[PDB]
Amino acid sequence: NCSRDTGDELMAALLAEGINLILPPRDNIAPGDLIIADPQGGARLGGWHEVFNLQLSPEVATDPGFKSFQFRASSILQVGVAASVMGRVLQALGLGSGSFSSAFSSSNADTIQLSIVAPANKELTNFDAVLVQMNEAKAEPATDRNFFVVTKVWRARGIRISVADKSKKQVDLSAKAVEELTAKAKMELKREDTGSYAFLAASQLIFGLTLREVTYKDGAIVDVPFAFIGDDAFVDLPES
Repeated sequence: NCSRDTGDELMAALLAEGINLILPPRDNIAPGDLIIADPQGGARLGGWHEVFNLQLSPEVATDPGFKSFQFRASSILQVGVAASVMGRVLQALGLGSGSFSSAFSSSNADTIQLSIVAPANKELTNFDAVLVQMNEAKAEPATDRNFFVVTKVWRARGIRISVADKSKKQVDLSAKAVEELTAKAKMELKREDTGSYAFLAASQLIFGLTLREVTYKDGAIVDVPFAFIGDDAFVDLPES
């Protein structure tokens, strides 16, 4: 569980953009998509037809393409936290927390410095007009759930780390660690000439969403301005 009140430079940069980190990373979420969340449970992608008896979604407008965006921030993570974080992010690409714990322990690592490689975003440009269209449909309500519209999709090529021992000396991953990670990984593991390691997909994957909360009140859809789901900076978000 990664608290959003953590004092972490990259975490603060992500939250300044309203980013809800979603799990697993993926390729199939668009601006305007709907998330349905249980305030006392989980969240998932859903459809407006689960909230209203309609057929069509509103017409969404987006940026023509993704726009590059650099965070200029890194996270400094104690190795046990780093294994949990990286394992949660990369489990669907073959690398869970136990693999990272084994790798870091074999490497005499104490802290990991983590940054995001080649981030970009794509925005929903017509949020208010989406709500106008919904309210012009006059659809019947299909109740204690929360509803979020995706207003920005964030993608990245992967994660870069620097490994340090207890004296804050930068060190390589052990050969055992590299072999364990490379055997399981469904992505590229590259040692950079600076001594950092990059964990890279072949193209940019969606890792985060900016959200706006909406609610249904007295016969209208109303905006509740970044919104955040639950109590964990990471949101486990099954596909619809």
